[PDB]
Amino acid sequence: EVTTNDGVTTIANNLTSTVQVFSDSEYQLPYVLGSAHQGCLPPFPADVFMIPQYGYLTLNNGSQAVGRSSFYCLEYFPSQMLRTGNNFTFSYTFEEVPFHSSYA
Amino acid sequence: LMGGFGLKNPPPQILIKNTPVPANPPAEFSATKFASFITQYSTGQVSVEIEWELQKENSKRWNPEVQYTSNYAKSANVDFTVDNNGLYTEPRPIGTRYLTRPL
Repeated sequence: EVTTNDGVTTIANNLTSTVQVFSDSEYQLPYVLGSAHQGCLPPFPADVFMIPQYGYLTLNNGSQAVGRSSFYCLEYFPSQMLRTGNNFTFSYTFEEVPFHSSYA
Repeated sequence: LMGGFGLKNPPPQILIKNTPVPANPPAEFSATKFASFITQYSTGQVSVEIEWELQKENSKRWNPEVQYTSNYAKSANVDFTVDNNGLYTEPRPIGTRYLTRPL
């Protein structure tokens, strides 16, 4: 947690603050992934990266909002509070997607 | 292309027909088939009972959906009902696409 006291940032370690993590494993959300954006894991392993921001687009009549425009509140999902000692794990198994033809 | 369920083996055609009951034949035998039957018709009841399989929604939409509602107003006649002399009038075509799944 950073304190910019008198123009000097003094980054202080906080121990009781949490971090919410949930994996949207039922697909109630807009799936922004696969739109070829930045903010991935970096190519080279010795790189600190910065996490993207989750925004989503819905239906519009221009820059208006039709009555089908859904709003998704993301604290209305069960997240997982993570202190400085906990960890988030889950597992996933892909479908029987066909092999990518890596031949000519 | 008109919408619906394309079935390879659809519900089978149920065909119905009054059995021809002839009128009085002449006393001598005739080769020609029949030019005179008894005019008749049938009536009766018929029950069709289709069991459907529904797909319950699994949405995490926040704001309310757009759903098919009746017009709440002082109206002259109630929609999808009978009239002053009993004519069932469907006022408008009702689709089925009112809910919102994300793409």
